[PDB]
Parts: sequence; C-alpha cells; structure tokens
Amino acid sequence: ESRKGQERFNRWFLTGMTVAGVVLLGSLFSRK
Repeated sequence: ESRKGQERFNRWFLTGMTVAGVVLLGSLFSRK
C-alpha cells in the first residue's frame, strides 16, 4: 500500500533466504 518502491519483492539475495522457505516446502509438499 505504501507509496515506496519497497512493495516489490525483497532484493534477490533476500530471495535466497526465501529458498530456505521452499526447502521446507520441499518436505511438506508430499508424503513419501
């Protein structure tokens, strides 16, 4: 909502941390 450009997704390195998210998605996404 804020006028700031920041609403765009965090700088790509901080996306690297987002990979730390999906890796948890990599487990939960399916039962063995």
